[PDB]
Amino acid sequence: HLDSLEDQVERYKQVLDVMPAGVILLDTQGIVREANPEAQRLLDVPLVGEKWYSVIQIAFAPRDDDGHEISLRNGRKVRLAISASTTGQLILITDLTETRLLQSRISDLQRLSSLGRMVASLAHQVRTPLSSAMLYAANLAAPNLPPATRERFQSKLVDRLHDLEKQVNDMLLFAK
Amino acid sequence: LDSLEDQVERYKQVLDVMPAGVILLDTQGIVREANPEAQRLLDVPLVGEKWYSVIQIAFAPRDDDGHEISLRNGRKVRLAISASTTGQLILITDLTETRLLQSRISDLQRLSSLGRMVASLAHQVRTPLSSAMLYAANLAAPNLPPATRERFQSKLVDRLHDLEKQVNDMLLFAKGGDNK
Repeated sequence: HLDSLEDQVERYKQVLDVMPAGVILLDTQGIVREANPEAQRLLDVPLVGEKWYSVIQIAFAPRDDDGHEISLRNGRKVRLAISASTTGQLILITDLTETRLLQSRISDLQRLSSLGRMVASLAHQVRTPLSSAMLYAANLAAPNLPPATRERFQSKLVDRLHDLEKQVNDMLLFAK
Repeated sequence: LDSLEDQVERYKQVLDVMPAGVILLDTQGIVREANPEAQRLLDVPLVGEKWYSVIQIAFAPRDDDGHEISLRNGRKVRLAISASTTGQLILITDLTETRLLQSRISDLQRLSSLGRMVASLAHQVRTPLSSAMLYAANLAAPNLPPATRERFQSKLVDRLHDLEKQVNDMLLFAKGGDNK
Protein backbone atom coordinates (compact mmCIF):
# COMPACT_ATOMS: atom_id res chain seq x y z
CA HIS A 1 0.00 0.00 0.00
CA LEU A 2 1.04 3.61 -0.64
CA ASP A 3 -0.82 4.74 2.49
CA SER A 4 1.28 2.35 4.60
CA LEU A 5 4.14 4.83 4.15
CA GLU A 6 2.00 7.52 5.81
CA ASP A 7 1.44 5.17 8.76
CA GLN A 8 5.15 4.30 8.67
CA VAL A 9 6.25 7.94 8.92
CA GLU A 10 3.50 8.34 11.53
CA ARG A 11 5.21 5.82 13.81
CA TYR A 12 8.47 7.66 13.10
CA LYS A 13 7.09 11.06 14.15
CA GLN A 14 5.78 9.19 17.21
CA VAL A 15 9.42 8.42 18.07
CA LEU A 16 10.63 12.04 17.84
CA ASP A 17 7.72 13.09 20.08
CA VAL A 18 8.72 10.85 23.00
CA MET A 19 12.39 10.58 21.98
CA PRO A 20 14.61 11.74 24.91
CA ALA A 21 17.03 13.49 22.54
CA GLY A 22 16.83 16.71 20.50
CA VAL A 23 16.38 16.35 16.73
CA ILE A 24 17.02 19.42 14.57
CA LEU A 25 16.17 19.07 10.87
CA LEU A 26 17.96 21.74 8.83
CA ASP A 27 17.70 22.42 5.09
CA THR A 28 20.21 23.07 2.28
CA GLN A 29 19.80 26.79 3.05
CA GLY A 30 20.17 26.28 6.81
CA ILE A 31 16.72 26.79 8.34
CA VAL A 32 15.16 24.78 11.17
CA ARG A 33 12.19 23.06 9.52
CA GLU A 34 11.52 20.61 12.36
CA ALA A 35 12.26 20.24 16.08
CA ASN A 36 10.91 17.67 18.55
CA PRO A 37 9.70 18.57 22.10
CA GLU A 38 13.05 17.52 23.60
CA ALA A 39 14.87 20.03 21.38
CA GLN A 40 12.48 22.85 22.31
CA ARG A 41 12.96 21.92 25.97
CA LEU A 42 16.77 22.17 26.11
CA LEU A 43 17.04 25.18 23.78
CA ASP A 44 13.92 26.85 25.23
CA VAL A 45 13.74 29.36 22.36
CA PRO A 46 11.94 29.65 18.95
CA LEU A 47 13.40 26.88 16.78
CA VAL A 48 11.26 26.18 13.70
CA GLY A 49 11.32 29.09 11.23
CA GLU A 50 14.67 30.42 12.48
CA LYS A 51 18.27 30.40 11.23
CA TRP A 52 20.47 27.73 12.83
CA TYR A 53 23.35 30.20 13.27
CA SER A 54 20.86 32.73 14.66
CA VAL A 55 19.71 30.21 17.29
CA ILE A 56 23.38 29.76 18.25
CA GLN A 57 23.60 33.49 19.07
CA ILE A 58 20.70 33.15 21.54
CA ALA A 59 20.49 29.77 23.29
CA PHE A 60 24.24 29.05 23.14
CA ALA A 61 26.88 30.51 25.47
CA PRO A 62 30.30 28.90 24.70
CA ARG A 63 32.78 28.51 27.57
CA ASP A 64 36.37 27.31 28.00
CA ASP A 65 35.41 24.42 30.31
CA ASP A 66 33.29 23.14 27.42
CA GLY A 67 34.90 20.14 25.72
CA HIS A 68 32.63 17.67 23.92
CA GLU A 69 29.53 19.51 25.17
CA ILE A 70 28.49 23.14 24.69
CA SER A 71 27.04 25.39 27.40
CA LEU A 72 23.58 26.77 26.62
CA ARG A 73 22.70 30.30 27.76
CA ASN A 74 19.85 28.82 29.82
CA GLY A 75 22.45 26.97 31.94
CA ARG A 76 22.15 23.49 30.40
CA LYS A 77 25.21 21.65 29.07
CA VAL A 78 24.50 19.59 25.94
CA ARG A 79 26.51 17.54 23.44
CA LEU A 80 25.95 18.05 19.71
CA ALA A 81 26.05 15.36 17.01
CA ILE A 82 26.46 16.44 13.38
CA SER A 83 25.99 13.83 10.64
CA ALA A 84 26.22 13.85 6.84
CA SER A 85 22.80 14.11 5.18
CA THR A 86 21.64 15.58 1.85
CA THR A 87 18.78 18.09 1.78
CA GLY A 88 19.64 19.62 5.16
CA GLN A 89 21.92 18.47 7.99
CA LEU A 90 20.83 16.50 11.06
CA ILE A 91 21.80 17.53 14.60
CA LEU A 92 21.06 15.21 17.54
CA ILE A 93 21.31 16.79 21.00
CA THR A 94 21.79 15.02 24.34
CA ASP A 95 21.20 16.41 27.84
CA LEU A 96 24.37 16.21 29.95
CA THR A 97 23.35 18.99 32.36
CA GLU A 98 23.04 16.46 35.19
CA THR A 99 26.27 14.73 34.13
CA ARG A 100 28.52 17.78 34.58
CA LEU A 101 26.44 18.85 37.58
CA LEU A 102 27.32 15.60 39.36
CA GLN A 103 30.97 15.89 38.25
CA SER A 104 31.16 19.41 39.70
CA ARG A 105 30.19 17.91 43.07
CA ILE A 106 32.65 14.99 43.24
CA SER A 107 35.71 17.26 43.04
CA ASP A 108 34.51 19.30 46.03
CA LEU A 109 33.61 16.18 48.04
CA GLN A 110 36.87 14.55 46.96
CA ARG A 111 38.80 16.99 49.17
CA LEU A 112 36.24 16.74 51.99
CA SER A 113 36.67 12.95 51.89
CA SER A 114 40.46 13.32 52.22
CA LEU A 115 40.54 13.09 56.03
CA GLY A 116 37.79 10.45 56.01
CA ARG A 117 39.52 8.48 53.25
CA MET A 118 42.76 8.67 55.25
CA VAL A 119 41.05 7.16 58.31
CA ALA A 120 39.52 4.45 56.10
CA SER A 121 43.03 3.71 54.83
CA LEU A 122 44.65 3.62 58.28
CA ALA A 123 41.80 1.28 59.26
CA HIS A 124 42.66 -1.21 56.50
CA GLN A 125 46.32 -1.15 57.59
CA VAL A 126 45.32 -2.17 61.14
CA ARG A 127 44.16 -5.54 59.75
CA THR A 128 47.81 -6.54 59.16
CA PRO A 129 49.41 -5.93 62.63
CA LEU A 130 46.22 -7.21 64.28
CA SER A 131 46.34 -10.43 62.25
CA SER A 132 49.89 -11.11 63.47
CA ALA A 133 48.99 -9.94 66.99
CA MET A 134 46.30 -12.63 67.27
CA LEU A 135 48.74 -15.32 66.08
CA TYR A 136 51.35 -14.45 68.73
CA ALA A 137 48.49 -14.16 71.24
CA ALA A 138 47.48 -17.75 70.45
CA ASN A 139 51.08 -18.93 70.98
CA LEU A 140 50.70 -17.82 74.61
CA ALA A 141 48.08 -20.57 74.91
CA ALA A 142 50.28 -23.21 73.25
CA PRO A 143 51.22 -26.31 75.33
CA ASN A 144 54.52 -27.22 77.02
CA LEU A 145 56.40 -23.93 76.66
CA PRO A 146 59.48 -23.11 78.84
CA PRO A 147 59.47 -19.92 81.00
CA ALA A 148 61.80 -18.14 78.56
CA THR A 149 59.54 -19.21 75.67
CA ARG A 150 56.43 -17.47 77.03
CA GLU A 151 58.34 -14.18 77.29
CA ARG A 152 59.56 -14.56 73.69
CA PHE A 153 56.05 -14.38 72.20
CA GLN A 154 55.17 -11.75 74.81
CA SER A 155 58.10 -9.65 73.57
CA LYS A 156 56.89 -10.16 69.99
CA LEU A 157 53.31 -9.37 71.04
CA VAL A 158 54.11 -5.95 72.54
CA ASP A 159 55.88 -5.15 69.25
CA ARG A 160 52.59 -5.76 67.43
CA LEU A 161 50.68 -3.86 70.14
CA HIS A 162 53.07 -0.92 69.73
CA ASP A 163 53.05 -1.03 65.91
CA LEU A 164 49.26 -1.23 66.28
CA GLU A 165 48.99 1.55 68.88
CA LYS A 166 50.94 3.94 66.62
CA GLN A 167 48.51 3.31 63.74
CA VAL A 168 45.38 3.84 65.85
CA ASN A 169 46.85 7.00 67.40
CA ASP A 170 47.74 8.15 63.88
CA MET A 171 44.09 7.47 63.01
CA LEU A 172 42.70 8.76 66.33
CA LEU A 173 44.72 11.95 65.85
CA PHE A 174 42.52 13.46 63.17
CA ALA A 175 39.84 14.63 65.60
CA LYS A 176 37.29 17.38 66.40
CA LEU B 1 3.14 12.44 -3.88
CA ASP B 2 6.86 11.84 -3.30
CA SER B 3 7.19 13.84 -0.07
CA LEU B 4 7.19 10.52 1.81
CA GLU B 5 10.14 8.55 0.41
CA ASP B 6 12.42 11.56 0.95
CA GLN B 7 10.93 12.08 4.42
CA VAL B 8 11.31 8.35 5.20
CA GLU B 9 15.02 8.10 4.39
CA ARG B 10 15.43 11.29 6.44
CA TYR B 11 13.83 9.76 9.55
CA LYS B 12 15.42 6.41 8.64
CA GLN B 13 18.82 7.93 9.46
CA VAL B 14 17.62 9.59 12.68
CA LEU B 15 17.19 6.17 14.34
CA ASP B 16 20.41 4.91 12.73
CA VAL B 17 22.74 7.42 14.43
CA MET B 18 20.46 7.82 17.47
CA PRO B 19 22.10 7.82 20.96
CA ALA B 20 19.05 6.02 22.40
CA GLY B 21 17.57 2.59 21.64
CA VAL B 22 14.20 2.18 19.92
CA ILE B 23 12.13 -1.01 20.19
CA LEU B 24 8.71 -1.41 18.56
CA LEU B 25 6.58 -4.35 19.73
CA ASP B 26 3.15 -5.61 18.65
CA THR B 27 0.03 -6.79 20.51
CA GLN B 28 1.44 -10.28 21.13
CA GLY B 29 4.76 -8.69 22.15
CA ILE B 30 7.10 -9.72 19.31
CA VAL B 31 10.10 -7.54 18.42
CA ARG B 32 9.64 -6.04 14.95
CA GLU B 33 12.10 -3.12 14.89
CA ALA B 34 15.45 -2.45 16.56
CA ASN B 35 17.96 0.34 15.84
CA PRO B 36 21.78 -0.08 16.20
CA GLU B 37 21.88 1.61 19.62
CA ALA B 38 19.36 -0.81 21.12
CA GLN B 39 21.36 -3.73 19.71
CA ARG B 40 24.58 -2.41 21.24
CA LEU B 41 22.93 -1.96 24.66
CA LEU B 42 21.08 -5.30 24.75
CA ASP B 43 23.87 -7.15 22.84
CA VAL B 44 21.79 -10.33 22.35
CA PRO B 45 19.77 -10.79 19.10
CA LEU B 46 16.58 -8.72 18.93
CA VAL B 47 15.20 -8.85 15.37
CA GLY B 48 12.62 -11.67 15.36
CA GLU B 49 12.40 -12.54 19.06
CA LYS B 50 9.70 -12.52 21.74
CA TRP B 51 10.20 -9.43 23.91
CA TYR B 52 9.51 -11.52 27.03
CA SER B 53 12.22 -13.97 25.97
CA VAL B 54 14.70 -11.10 25.57
CA ILE B 55 13.74 -9.64 28.97
CA GLN B 56 14.96 -12.89 30.55
CA ILE B 57 18.23 -13.10 28.61
CA ALA B 58 18.95 -9.39 28.07
CA PHE B 59 17.66 -7.73 31.25
CA ALA B 60 18.67 -8.74 34.78
CA PRO B 61 16.70 -6.70 37.40
CA ARG B 62 17.90 -5.97 40.94
CA ASP B 63 16.53 -4.48 44.17
CA ASP B 64 18.92 -1.51 44.08
CA ASP B 65 17.33 -0.64 40.72
CA GLY B 66 15.07 2.34 41.41
CA HIS B 67 13.87 3.79 38.10
CA GLU B 68 16.37 2.11 35.76
CA ILE B 69 16.64 -1.63 35.07
CA SER B 70 20.03 -3.37 35.18
CA LEU B 71 21.07 -5.36 32.11
CA ARG B 72 23.05 -8.62 31.87
CA ASN B 73 26.18 -6.61 31.03
CA GLY B 74 25.69 -4.55 34.21
CA ARG B 75 24.71 -1.26 32.53
CA LYS B 76 21.62 0.43 33.98
CA VAL B 77 19.09 1.65 31.40
CA ARG B 78 15.72 3.37 31.83
CA LEU B 79 12.66 2.11 29.96
CA ALA B 80 10.11 4.59 28.63
CA ILE B 81 6.91 2.76 27.68
CA SER B 82 4.67 4.66 25.25
CA ALA B 83 1.35 3.81 23.60
CA SER B 84 1.39 2.79 19.93
CA THR B 85 -1.12 1.70 17.29
CA THR B 86 1.07 -1.35 16.66
CA GLY B 87 1.88 -2.69 20.13
CA GLN B 88 4.25 -0.58 22.25
CA LEU B 89 7.13 1.81 21.60
CA ILE B 90 9.92 1.12 24.08
CA LEU B 91 12.86 3.54 24.17
CA ILE B 92 16.16 2.76 25.90
CA THR B 93 18.50 5.31 27.46
CA ASP B 94 21.78 4.55 29.24
CA LEU B 95 22.19 6.01 32.74
CA THR B 96 25.18 3.85 33.69
CA GLU B 97 27.34 6.99 33.59
CA THR B 98 24.94 8.97 35.81
CA ARG B 99 24.35 6.14 38.30
CA LEU B 100 28.13 5.73 38.55
CA LEU B 101 28.40 9.42 39.52
CA GLN B 102 25.43 9.19 41.91
CA SER B 103 27.20 6.24 43.55
CA ARG B 104 30.50 8.13 43.87
CA ILE B 105 28.96 11.18 45.58
CA SER B 106 27.42 8.90 48.21
CA ASP B 107 30.77 7.16 48.79
CA LEU B 108 32.47 10.56 49.12
CA GLN B 109 29.84 11.86 51.56
CA ARG B 110 30.23 8.45 53.20
CA LEU B 111 33.95 8.94 53.90
CA SER B 112 33.22 12.47 55.16
CA SER B 113 30.80 11.03 57.72
CA LEU B 114 33.51 8.67 58.97
CA GLY B 115 35.86 11.66 59.11
CA ARG B 116 33.48 13.48 61.48
CA MET B 117 32.93 10.41 63.68
CA VAL B 118 36.66 9.75 64.09
CA ALA B 119 36.29 11.62 67.40
CA SER B 120 33.47 9.40 68.71
CA LEU B 121 35.09 6.30 67.15
CA ALA B 122 38.01 6.82 69.55
CA HIS B 123 36.83 5.62 72.97
CA GLN B 124 35.41 2.55 71.21
CA VAL B 125 38.82 1.72 69.69
CA ARG B 126 41.28 2.57 72.49
CA THR B 127 39.25 0.86 75.24
CA PRO B 128 39.88 -2.71 73.89
CA LEU B 129 43.45 -2.00 72.72
CA SER B 130 44.37 -0.43 76.06
CA SER B 131 43.12 -3.57 77.82
CA ALA B 132 45.08 -5.85 75.48
CA MET B 133 48.28 -4.02 76.43
CA LEU B 134 47.21 -3.82 80.08
CA TYR B 135 47.05 -7.62 80.27
CA ALA B 136 49.88 -8.33 77.80
CA ALA B 137 52.22 -6.31 80.04
CA ASN B 138 51.11 -8.30 83.10
CA LEU B 139 52.01 -11.58 81.34
CA ALA B 140 55.73 -10.94 81.83
CA ALA B 141 56.58 -11.75 85.46
CA PRO B 142 59.04 -14.33 86.93
CA ASN B 143 56.19 -16.57 88.10
CA LEU B 144 52.52 -16.03 89.01
CA PRO B 145 49.33 -18.15 89.54
CA PRO B 146 48.70 -20.32 86.40
CA ALA B 147 44.91 -20.05 86.73
CA THR B 148 45.12 -16.25 86.95
CA ARG B 149 47.57 -16.35 84.03
CA GLU B 150 45.11 -18.22 81.80
CA ARG B 151 42.43 -15.83 83.08
CA PHE B 152 44.26 -12.85 81.53
CA GLN B 153 45.03 -15.01 78.48
CA SER B 154 41.32 -15.29 77.67
CA LYS B 155 40.90 -11.52 78.04
CA LEU B 156 43.44 -10.62 75.33
CA VAL B 157 41.78 -12.71 72.61
CA ASP B 158 38.42 -11.13 73.51
CA ARG B 159 39.95 -7.64 73.66
CA LEU B 160 41.50 -8.11 70.21
CA HIS B 161 38.22 -9.39 68.73
CA ASP B 162 36.30 -6.46 70.22
CA LEU B 163 38.81 -4.21 68.46
CA GLU B 164 38.78 -6.34 65.29
CA LYS B 165 34.99 -6.04 65.21
CA GLN B 166 35.22 -2.32 65.97
CA VAL B 167 37.71 -1.85 63.11
CA ASN B 168 35.68 -3.96 60.65
CA ASP B 169 32.68 -1.74 61.44
CA MET B 170 34.64 1.26 60.13
CA LEU B 171 35.88 -0.43 56.93
CA LEU B 172 32.43 -1.83 56.15
CA PHE B 173 30.96 1.64 56.67
CA ALA B 174 33.81 3.31 54.77
CA LYS B 175 33.51 0.81 51.89
CA GLY B 176 30.15 2.44 51.10
CA GLY B 177 28.89 0.38 48.15
CA ASP B 178 25.37 1.85 48.22
CA ASN B 179 23.07 3.95 46.03
CA LYS B 180 24.58 2.29 42.95
